[PDB]
Formats: sequence, structure tokens, C-alpha cells
Amino acid sequence: RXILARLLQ
Amino acid sequence: SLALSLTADQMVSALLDAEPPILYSESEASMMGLLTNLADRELVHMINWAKRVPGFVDLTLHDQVHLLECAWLEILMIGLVWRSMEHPGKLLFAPNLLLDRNQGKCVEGMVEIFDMLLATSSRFRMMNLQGEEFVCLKSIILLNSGVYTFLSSTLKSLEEKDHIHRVLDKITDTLIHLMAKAGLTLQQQHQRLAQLLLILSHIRHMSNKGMEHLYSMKCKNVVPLYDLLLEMLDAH
Ligand SMILES: C[C@]12CC[C@@H]3c4ccc(O)cc4CC[C@H]3[C@@H]1CC[C@@H]2O
Repeated sequence: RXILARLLQ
Repeated sequence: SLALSLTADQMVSALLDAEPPILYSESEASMMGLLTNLADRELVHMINWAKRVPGFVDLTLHDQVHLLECAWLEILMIGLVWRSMEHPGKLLFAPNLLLDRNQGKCVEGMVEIFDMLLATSSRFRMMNLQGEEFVCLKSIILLNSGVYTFLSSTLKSLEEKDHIHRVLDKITDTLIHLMAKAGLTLQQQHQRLAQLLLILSHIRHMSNKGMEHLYSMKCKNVVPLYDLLLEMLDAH
């Protein structure tokens, strides 16, 4: 799952 | 392993340059919509900031996600408390959003939390908290809040924690260093250090009450569909 996941990567 | 080599002065400097931009802001529902819209936008910038916090990118992604999920509201509170510090009795959410205590009564149960936040702001003011201390405290919060809530079943997971506690040690040395430059006795330094870390304990408290309040407001259907904020909220 993720937005957090995507902005940290 | 950049983090552990940084000196006191390099740590403080590096933290002052990771500081996020101060955002401008744009009945009970509308008050909650106002505050959560700010919070949601800052979250985007808090992620950029966390990546610039020494030792943070060294963690696994799943642990980065874990620390931010645990600490985020604590991090918005300490920042709000800090910039309100010169504004007695007022909460400076944004440069165009300076809220009175009595403006907390717009929302059920919020004036209570405003009271807690303004008392913390007064404490920081009476202590003459420095900006260099603030950035140290906020990074401690990010690093320490979820460190105890990590998967304690893996050797890798046990190394992540050890690395986090070596970095937090660094920040303690950094705080001590700052207090010595300010010309404090050894006694006065470790007294100030403890007075500050004990405040992180009230901030964790304020954050627990605010998380309860926001989940309750979400249940009233008075929180807009801010995707990142709900993402953080729903990790509890
Ligand atoms: C989380 C709440 C909305 C967002 C508020 C906010 C929003 C932005 C910010 O920088 C700090 C804070 C601290 C208090 C928070 C509130 C306490 C309860 C309410 O639900």
C-alpha cells in the first residue's frame, strides 16, 4: 500500500 | 554512516536547513476543515523534512513509514507550539492564521487541547527555548516516538533500533553542547536537558488527546477527504 510510501521513496 | 560523524555544530546547522517552509492557510466543520487542510499540506513537507533528518534515510522504508506514523501529530504540535512562543495566549497555526484560545470553542472538545498547547507554548517561553534546541527536540520526537513500537522479532529490526539510539545519543550530545555554549553549569545543563525531554512527555500526551479528538471528528463526518492526513490518522 502507499501517498506516505510514494513521497518517502 | 554520515549521521554519527556529524559534530554538534554540524548537527544543529543541518537541522536548521532541513526546516520545512512555513505555510499559509487557505462553525465546527469549517474550523476542522481549516486545521486539517493545513495539517495535510504540512505532512507533505514533513516527509521531505524527515528524509533530511540524520540517520533517517538509513532506516528501512517500512520503518520510515512507522516513525512518521507514530510521531506526525507530535511534530505538528511542537512546531505549532514553537512558532506560537512569542504570541502569548495565541496559537500561530500560520502567518495568516493566529487563533485565540476562545476560538477553540468552535469545535467540541478542542478548547481543551488549545489550553494544553498554549500552556506548552508558555513553558517554552518561560524557559527561553532556543531555535537550535527546538530542531533537536523535533528530531528526537521523530526518532524516539516509534522506536519502541517496532517489529522486535528480527535481527535486522534489532539493528535499526540500535542505530536509532546511537543517533539519538548524538542529539543529546548536541543539546548538551548548545547549553554549554550558552554558558550553563554542568548542573544547569543536565537540568535543562531533562526539563526539555520531560516536555516531550506532555507533547506525547497532547498528541494522544488530539488523535482521539480527530478520529472522533472524523466519525462525525466533519473531516474532508484529505488523503494523506487520513492515511496517517488510520495508522492508529
Ligand atoms: C488534530 C486537530 C486538527 C489539526 C491541528 C493542527 C494543525 C496544524 C498544526 O501545525 C498543528 C495542529 C495541532 C492541533 C491539531 C488539532 C487537535 C484535534 C484536531 O482534530
